[PDB]
Amino acid sequence: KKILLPEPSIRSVMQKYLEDRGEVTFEKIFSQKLGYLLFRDFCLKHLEEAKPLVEFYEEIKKYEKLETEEERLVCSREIFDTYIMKELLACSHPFSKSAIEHVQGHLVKKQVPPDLFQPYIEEICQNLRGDVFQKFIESDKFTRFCQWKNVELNIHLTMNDFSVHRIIGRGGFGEVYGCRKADTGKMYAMKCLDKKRIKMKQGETLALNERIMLSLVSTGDCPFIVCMSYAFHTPDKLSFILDLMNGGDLHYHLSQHGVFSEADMRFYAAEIILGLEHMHNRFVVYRDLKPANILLDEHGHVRISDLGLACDFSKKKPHASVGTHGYMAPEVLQKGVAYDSSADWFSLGCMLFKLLRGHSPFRQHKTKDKHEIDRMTLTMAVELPDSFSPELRSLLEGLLQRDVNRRLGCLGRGAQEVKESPFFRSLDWQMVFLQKYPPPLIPPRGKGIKLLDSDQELYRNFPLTISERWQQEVAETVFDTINAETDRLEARKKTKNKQLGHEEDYALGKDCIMHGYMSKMGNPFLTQWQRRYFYLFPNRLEWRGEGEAPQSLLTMEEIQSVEETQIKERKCLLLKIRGGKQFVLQCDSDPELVQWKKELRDAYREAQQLVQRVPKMKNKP
Amino acid sequence: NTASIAQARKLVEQLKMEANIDRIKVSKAAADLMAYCEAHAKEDPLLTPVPASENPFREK
Amino acid sequence: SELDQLRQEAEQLKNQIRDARKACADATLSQITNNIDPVGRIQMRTRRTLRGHLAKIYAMHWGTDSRLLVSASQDGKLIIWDSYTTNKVHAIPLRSSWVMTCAYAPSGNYVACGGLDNICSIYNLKTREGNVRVSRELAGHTGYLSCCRFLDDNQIVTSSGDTTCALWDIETGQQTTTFTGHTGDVMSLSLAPDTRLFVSGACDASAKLWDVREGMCRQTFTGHESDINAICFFPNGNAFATGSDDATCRLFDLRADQELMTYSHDNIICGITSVSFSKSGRLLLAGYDDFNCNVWDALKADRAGVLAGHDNRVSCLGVTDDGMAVATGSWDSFLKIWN
Ligand SMILES: CC1=C(C(=O)Nc2ccc3[nH]ncc3c2)[C@H](c2ccc(F)c(C(=O)NCc3ccccn3)c2)NC(=O)N1
Repeated sequence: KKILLPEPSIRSVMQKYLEDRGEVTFEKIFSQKLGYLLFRDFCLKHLEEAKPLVEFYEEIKKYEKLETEEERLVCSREIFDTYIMKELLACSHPFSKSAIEHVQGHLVKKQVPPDLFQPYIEEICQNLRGDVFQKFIESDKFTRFCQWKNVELNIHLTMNDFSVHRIIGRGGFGEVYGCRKADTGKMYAMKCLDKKRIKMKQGETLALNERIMLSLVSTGDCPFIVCMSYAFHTPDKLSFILDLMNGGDLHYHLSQHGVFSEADMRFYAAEIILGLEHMHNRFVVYRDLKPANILLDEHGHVRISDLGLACDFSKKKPHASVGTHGYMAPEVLQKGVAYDSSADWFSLGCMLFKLLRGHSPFRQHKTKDKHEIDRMTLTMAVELPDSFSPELRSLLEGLLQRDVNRRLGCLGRGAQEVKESPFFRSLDWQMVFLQKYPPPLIPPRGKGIKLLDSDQELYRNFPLTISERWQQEVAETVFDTINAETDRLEARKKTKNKQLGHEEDYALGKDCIMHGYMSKMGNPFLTQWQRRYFYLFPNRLEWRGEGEAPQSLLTMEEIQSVEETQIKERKCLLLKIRGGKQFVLQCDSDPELVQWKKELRDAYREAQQLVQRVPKMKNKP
Repeated sequence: NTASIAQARKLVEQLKMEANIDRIKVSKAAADLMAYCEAHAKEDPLLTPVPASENPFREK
Repeated sequence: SELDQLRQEAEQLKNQIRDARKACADATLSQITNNIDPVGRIQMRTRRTLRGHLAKIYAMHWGTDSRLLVSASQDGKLIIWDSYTTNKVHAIPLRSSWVMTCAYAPSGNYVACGGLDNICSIYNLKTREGNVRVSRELAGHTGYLSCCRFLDDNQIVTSSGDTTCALWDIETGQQTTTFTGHTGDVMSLSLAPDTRLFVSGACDASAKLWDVREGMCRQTFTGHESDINAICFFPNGNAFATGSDDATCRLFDLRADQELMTYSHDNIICGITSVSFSKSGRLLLAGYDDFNCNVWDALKADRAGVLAGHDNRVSCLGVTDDGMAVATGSWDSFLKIWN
């Protein structure tokens, strides 16, 4: 009912699984939250040669985050005096002249921007990259990494892994519920779409799309988009695990509050712009921007949600009329006519107008006719109420330009154009990013269709986990405690072994290729599963129970093939043998499955190759 | 290798060594083998089964 | 052409050799032994089964005490056994899983083994600290070690799939002498009792007699139609036998320089993996890929016995220096002791 790390033996397999994938590089490990965590714990405490580096890395990373110039003056002094000056005074400062001079010069012009020490960062990485990384790998902190990756790479989520709570949104294909992921305790939304409801309304592409789109925007922890951490499914349902937003959406609040003053609108627009920015930097157009796709959190800060109708424009620019009538640009509404980013900037205007006035600019006199709103979006320019301040007035006419070349944001520098509108003169965008502005509104406490294999083939690749989201979830919840517990559990197994005499490690001082737990059938007539510790050598696969040494084996010669097979609806390895015999293996996790398949195959091929060149060893007719 | 002049000389010198040995008659060699066998047939436990008493692998 | 001349000259010499041998073939061993008595039922039985190897056994050797033996296996261990008790005196996990030969040093202090690692590894049995360590890794072969026999505790001879054999000085690890001449993987060797000569049998279907101290081949015996997998000196150092994939053993005499006898039968169709003589030379013992060890009458050429208690190939055998016993080792993981 909570995460359990595999034993340290898991290293034999994971290190090889990772190596085959090229993942064992400082680059690929350092840039993972758990990897960084582990590498630093190693440097600081288990290697007094790299402590100063990482300590120096961390002081700079803290510096980057300092909000004010007053503060960056003070911290740069310290960092310079402690990790540069002193290190120079002891001829022990492995960095460029360029690095030192870049910082030095800047300090005396008291010139302290947030990127001040970036030059060192790249070089601190240079110095950790080599022998330090290499030792880290040899250490038990990298073993710990392997333990944590194996869990990562073996995530298979089911509804059962969440504690589902109350419904918080609904539309065409399903519902959103708030939930707790049992594992870690972390609160999320779960969006469940019904595959039946889907098939009916022929929006299989649209649910697929929302996943692919989420997968594009969910990295980098954007506090203005409702991002994804996982997706899985059941035979009935698509499930996205998303950021939980308890505050409901703007459209509801619009109608509760009445219209919003410009200043209130400004808060919303800012945060939204940042989210648009994030998506646009990832070549995604949201397309459906409007109050109801902006959710609020418990405090009033907002985020863009539901990327169903969003679209990649990394390669093919879209052309189709997709959005909500009232908010769609001309290039949108015009078919065959293509469009990128632009349409969101226009919807932004439309939506912004709508928060000021209660209706889309292009919805006149309570009109409920779509072809009318199409018409006067394409046809008529924007009559803007006497009351609109000139700056607002500038912004809205800037955003709602019909010509894309004349529209604010679309003129080459993206969101920055919009951030620079005089309507936002008063904002420090770092403070917006930091969510430091006080929100305007604080949410007050609240048929017989069939499913063929050809349906469920379309969802074959819906499941994923966003690695970074999972590591962060883990990082901030159970990582420390679990490392302590697991450290502690390891120290006891090593206590039992100096006393009960299981000291020598069978797998060393020989040519063992790999070892680890698998389970076989040991009862031929009964077919239950026995967990044993296996050791693969180039000419044989040995295993042992606990306590005693290995007393059975297969030879790479005996093995004719290794293939996947389904047993108790679990993917297992099937080994065909010499006699027309058979041997079945279950591995404890996907990566172990993958690696035992590869290595067994590799080892039996090579061994047969080799034995055949050897007259004493081979078969004679 | 078979096209090597040094290897071919080495082969010839070797066959010269092998050709120029003193050989005895097969009758003589064979008699000497026969005599050996008869001279040590006594010392050979696999030749007459021998009593459990003297043999470490029976009854012990 | 110099090369063509040397080639014909080699032929002439092969012919000169053939004729010198035929001038010696005045009678046969079989004629000469024609009136000695047969040997009767050689009725041998398993006294011990040595159970412990977890996979095929490839080779074994008796210590000179006629008591301990070493065995080498597909499981990547040497087991040193006390055949009197079946107690494993030592079980030695090897560094390479691909072992295929092994040898007990006369002194009893050392064993050796090796295989597809191309190395002859010398383990020391009696360390002063009471532990079994590799004392030497004799490296230099460019092919698998197929056989190895110590001369004493500081010199050892090896044969290889690199087609050579070699003599080593243990203390230094040097390959002091190289025995070249074979053109196929060398599979087996056998020291003479005096240890001043040894013979080797190879995949070239030929056996060669070598002088240890001078590093040359003295004689080359042919006549097998296929690989020689095994070879053994007759106990007086003047003949040896071979066992081949052609399904025959053969006795060759040094001083007559030629084959004296074939040991075969229309029924026995499988290759021989191993040969040994009884103490008196009277009996030739041969392991066969049909799971048996035939006992032959060396002087008469008659099948005299059979050892039949292995479920796979008999891959190695050996007789004790005291002559009390025969060990067979098999692809079925067991050694058996017989008499
Ligand atoms: C944002 C939004 C809805 C919603 O509540 N989504 C949502 C997403 C993540 C969340 N975290 N916390 C609340 C929360 C809420 C809500 C909604 C909720 C669940 C749904 F299944 C649907 C829905 O089915 N929309 C049709 C659709 C879906 C996917 C692709 C294309 N078309 C809509 N309706 C809506 O117009 N917009």
